[PDB]
Amino acid sequence: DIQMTQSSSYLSVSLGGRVTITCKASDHINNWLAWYQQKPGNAPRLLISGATSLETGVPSRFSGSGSGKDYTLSITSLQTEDVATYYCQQYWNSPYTFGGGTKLEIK
Amino acid sequence: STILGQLCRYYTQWSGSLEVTFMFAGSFMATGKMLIAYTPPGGSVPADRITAMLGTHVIWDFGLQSSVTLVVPWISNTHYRAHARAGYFDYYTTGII
Amino acid sequence: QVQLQQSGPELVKPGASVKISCKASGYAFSTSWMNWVIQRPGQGLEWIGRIYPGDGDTNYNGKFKGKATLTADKSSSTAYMQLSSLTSVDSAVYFCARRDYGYFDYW
Amino acid sequence: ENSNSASEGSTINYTTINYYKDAYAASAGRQDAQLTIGNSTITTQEAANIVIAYGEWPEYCPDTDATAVDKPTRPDVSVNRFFTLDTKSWAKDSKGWYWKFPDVLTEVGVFGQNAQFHYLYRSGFCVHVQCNASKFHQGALLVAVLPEYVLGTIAGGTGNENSHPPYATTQPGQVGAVLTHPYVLDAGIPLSQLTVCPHQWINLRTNNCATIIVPYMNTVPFDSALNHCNFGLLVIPVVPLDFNAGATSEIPITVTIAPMCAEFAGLRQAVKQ
Amino acid sequence: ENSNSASEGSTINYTTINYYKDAYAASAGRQDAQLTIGNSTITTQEAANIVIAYGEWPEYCPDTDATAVDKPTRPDVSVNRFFTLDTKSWAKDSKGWYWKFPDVLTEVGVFGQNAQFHYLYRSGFCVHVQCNASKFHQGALLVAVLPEYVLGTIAGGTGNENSHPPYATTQPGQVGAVLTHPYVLDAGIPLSQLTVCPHQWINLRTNNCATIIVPYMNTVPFDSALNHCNFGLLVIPVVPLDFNAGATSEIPITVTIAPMCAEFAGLRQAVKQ
Repeated sequence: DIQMTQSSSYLSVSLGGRVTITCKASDHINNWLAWYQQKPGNAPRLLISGATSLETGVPSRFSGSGSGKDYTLSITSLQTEDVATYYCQQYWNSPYTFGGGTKLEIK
Repeated sequence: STILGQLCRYYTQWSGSLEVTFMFAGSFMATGKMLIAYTPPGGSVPADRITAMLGTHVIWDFGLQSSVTLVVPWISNTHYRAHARAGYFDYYTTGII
Repeated sequence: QVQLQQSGPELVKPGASVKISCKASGYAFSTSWMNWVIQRPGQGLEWIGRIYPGDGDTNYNGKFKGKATLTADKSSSTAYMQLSSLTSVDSAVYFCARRDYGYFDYW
Repeated sequence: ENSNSASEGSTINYTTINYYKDAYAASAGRQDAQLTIGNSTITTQEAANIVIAYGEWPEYCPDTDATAVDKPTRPDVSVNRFFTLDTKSWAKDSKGWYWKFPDVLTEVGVFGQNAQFHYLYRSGFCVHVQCNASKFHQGALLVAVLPEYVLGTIAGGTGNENSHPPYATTQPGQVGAVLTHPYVLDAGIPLSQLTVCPHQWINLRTNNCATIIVPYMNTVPFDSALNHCNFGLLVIPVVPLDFNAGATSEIPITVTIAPMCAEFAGLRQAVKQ
Repeated sequence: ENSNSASEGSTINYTTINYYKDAYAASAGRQDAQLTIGNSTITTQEAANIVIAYGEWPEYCPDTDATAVDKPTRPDVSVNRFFTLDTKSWAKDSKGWYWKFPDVLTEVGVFGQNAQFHYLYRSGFCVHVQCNASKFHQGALLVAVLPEYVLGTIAGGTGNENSHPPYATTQPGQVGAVLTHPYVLDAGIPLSQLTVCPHQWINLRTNNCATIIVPYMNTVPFDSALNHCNFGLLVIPVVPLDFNAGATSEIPITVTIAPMCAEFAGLRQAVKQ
């Protein structure tokens, strides 16, 4: 039972800017985290694996970074297809604790 | 990088069994086990562990031992081996560790 | 390619049981784990349990330990999730994913 | 008094009175470390001492009990060696796994191929289990050998239905199978009595390995390797491993096995199952 | 005078004067029936006496010449036995067939499977040919053993093109291959000189069978069974069989072979070719 807090729930940035979303856990996860993207009515989609490396088919605008217990997700720039609810996962220990989630909107 | 290969390049035909030693520089309280296998000539890089185990292998532990020595046996058709180079010269290849 | 095909929606009165099908395609069914994820509308998300089709073992969570039962069939390459004692709070969206490097690669 | 009786093949003597010519119609009467096998080797420095099952070493079939007229093959190097299997990831609710010998190695190596071309099979086995943990991990594993392990069925839970386990559960193959109700071992028998048979305890605070030498046990000297399973292997997490948050949650269980003193007979065509 | 020379490993002695410290720089000097093998047996009552190739019997590799440190397997019963091949229908214009040992048995039996799992190979062979005919049939067959039989190519007939025979002709497999120009044997060498090597004549008026025992001949004690072909087998209808109308026109040619004293080494993965 490792509680991982994702704050805040709602934040808004306009297009062409930069957005930062923080996902923090209770203990050291050894840099094992997976960022997700879920559009309404659809299934989640993987973006970042291991807080650093990318996937195949994902654009290079998504760049994850972090150290210790604080991990961030930087998206530049922002487009109309990148607006969705983002998640973070801890696969270091069982059970796997999913993040609270952050819903993005335009300001 | 080893002095064995450097002095071996002065010579053409070599023979005898070799040895490879691993050293564990990790922490004292970190444990685990490794499988170090040697594939006779003719095999490629094994895809899984069930393929590599078919040859000569050794099991070793981290905690109470700091080193492991894999003795490479002498398996050859000829008493001597010329240096194996690319293409036509792959006939002299010793194996894969 | 790898495709995961679930069943359609279900409607049943409280007190009965329901079985949900998930069928993998284009990949070895018994080689990798098969997970399950519940999403409670709309803000809740958490992990349920996994199953390894080769052996058939099941790894559950603390809350879903007694409620859900996971089975698998190697012949049809299909995973099953059986729910018992259905209540009003047990109605949510269920996911079927696989584990590779410890994350969920395909949903 | 001809010797037809059942007790006349043992080394113990009994006194009995018999009024007929057959001795079976008579009465009862007074009663009176580093292991290198073949091309493979292992060194276990954390392991407890080797437990010999029933205090007997595997050996070749003597000519006294051998009923076969064929001269058997003894491929010492290509048959008897350490065979490493897949690793089983441990979890807190893990119920344990079981393998059926000698059905695991039928698809692997020279041992598996010659087993398909030969009708008669006799060999001894070497059981070895590997589970690694650190000083912050507390757990216990029970590795036991039960000869003639028969799988039962819950019969739907009611008991009025007649059903038998399929070939997938009775013959798990190399990957193995998982227990359903470890308390009865799906034999309907208690788990607390499993230690009557040869067993070894794996305690993560002391011994992370186990070694058990099981010889050939059957009512017949040679037997078909494909149909008949000699004994099963049970790795049961009696004490669930406990670890706090931040520790490594992936604990593998590695099981490597080797045959000892294998003899094959009845060279025939290719037979899978 | 150190002994570095090439002639100092034989049993013959030579006298030579040398003005240096190396003996290879010196001068020349004065110069000075029923066969039961394994699980299979054969009885040949019409056959001529067995012809031993080069007057030596197949035997195990001695430790003097053995350069391998591994301990080899000797599956006596599952390896060495009579292997019967497909029959070749004879015709008047038939040019003859040839097989490449030990490439024929690579797909057959335990011998073929262990050959794929072992890098080093040494064994002796037993060649047997069967051609049946009646008293009204007149013909002659030449069964010879030529070590290191290399296939040539006509080079398109002009001679200015460089071409090599493919793997299908150089490695015919179990079925074998047919000769193109039997006069040169596709080696560019005369057929009349083929009897210099071990040979046996099959004359349908006397002997309908042939037996030739060929030991292991190579510059190396062990060698790869897949790539290197030791010797070929030639069944050449020198004298065309003649028969009048009404006689049976189907004359089969049966070739059965067996290994002798096989030793395998270098247990490895599965390697087809």
